[PDB]
Amino acid sequence: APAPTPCNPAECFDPLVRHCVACGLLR
Amino acid sequence: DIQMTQSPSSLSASVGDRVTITCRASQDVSTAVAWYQQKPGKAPKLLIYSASFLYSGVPSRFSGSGSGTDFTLTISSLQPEDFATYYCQQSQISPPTFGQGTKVEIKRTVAAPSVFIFPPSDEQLKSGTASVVCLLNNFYPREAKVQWKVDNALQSGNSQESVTEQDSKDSTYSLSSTLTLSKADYEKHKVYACEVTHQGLSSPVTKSFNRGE
Amino acid sequence: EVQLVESGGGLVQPGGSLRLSCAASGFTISSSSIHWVRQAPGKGLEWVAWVLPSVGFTDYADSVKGRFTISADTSKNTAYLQMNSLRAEDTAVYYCARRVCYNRLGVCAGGMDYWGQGTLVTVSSASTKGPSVFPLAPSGTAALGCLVKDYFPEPVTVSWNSGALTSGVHTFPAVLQSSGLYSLSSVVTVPSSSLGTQTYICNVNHKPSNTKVDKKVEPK
Repeated sequence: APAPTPCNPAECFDPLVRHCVACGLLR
Repeated sequence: DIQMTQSPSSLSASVGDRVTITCRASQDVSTAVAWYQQKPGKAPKLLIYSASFLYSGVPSRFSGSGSGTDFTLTISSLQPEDFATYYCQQSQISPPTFGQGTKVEIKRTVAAPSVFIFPPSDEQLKSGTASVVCLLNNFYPREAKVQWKVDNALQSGNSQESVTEQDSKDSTYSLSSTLTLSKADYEKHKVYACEVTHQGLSSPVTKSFNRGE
Repeated sequence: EVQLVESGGGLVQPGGSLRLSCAASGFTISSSSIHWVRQAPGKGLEWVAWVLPSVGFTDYADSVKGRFTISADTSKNTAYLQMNSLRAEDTAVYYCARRVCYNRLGVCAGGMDYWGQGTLVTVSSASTKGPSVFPLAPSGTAALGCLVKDYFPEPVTVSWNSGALTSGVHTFPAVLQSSGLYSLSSVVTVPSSSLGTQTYICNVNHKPSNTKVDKKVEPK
């Protein structure tokens, strides 16, 4: 229910870890 | 926790065949399935991530599809270097459990083994034990029968076999059989021979030696 | 480029403890999850743990939970696996891996792209013994080789003529003898004309007992 913390630019949300992490470009 | 079920457990497919490996999730995992290729005793290699996305560098003949529960890794045209065990993993919900794996073997034409027998070195005999070694080299299929005969007498459970992975260019196997005796029992007999039965051989092939050249 | 360098493998007593390290280059581990995976002899890949080092979050497979402790040191850019109360069933090759993530609509599309070289942990009370190397004497094409008998633990390496001979080489998997000791053979096929002229030497190395042997194989 509680909305996850928004990831800054350069990060995105990884459901596996329930946290923001580094996230590169999808191709 | 979430369970990943792969099918088939294993398969044998010819160079040039389309190969389809299936992987099912016990619960909805969105598109968060990856596919990995592992050569024996080496680090697995990421082929596909997020169900359908190709990892940079991976040859285009590997592709993936699916979402929710059902996922599939397709190899459009099987090459000899593609034998390995292929694993799916879901990373939607921790813990990120692997599937059982799917061992892909390369099917090809029958080939007979060159057989070779080796007597125990002088060096070893001093230690008090003797190893007699039979080699079957570069053959296909893997099914093969190796029997030991000491003065024409069939041997029970005094030998062990080891087999090489498939050759990455010609898809053959090699096999070592090792017969282990005490020095005393070795020095009691003359004629050691391994009899090899195999599909590529019209009849069994027997390689032998007499103790003391 | 990215590199994950493992260290700390080896042999240990049942009940004993051991610490694996996974040192990283080319990226920062704090922003990524580092994972341990392992392969027991003749079994599938088994994921054991992960750590998100930025905050120190972790997760464990049930099979290892309460015995192993995963952790990371951001300034050393290294992740660890402390393994305690070890059992025979923990005997395996342990790899560490990075989970790469790519941005797909705000969430991670990812998997494990970079991996360490894998390090063998053997759980056993047996003593480390170095092998004996015996020749397999030859006699178109001739087979010869050498027999590496009675060592513990795994592994052994075998190369021929100091890296010059590779074609037609077959180094078999090790076999666990009834004596509790490993053994294997490495063989090669050579032209039958060379047997009296080219010398053939097997370079065996068993790092666990720091035994290094180089054995001539000549016709008898």
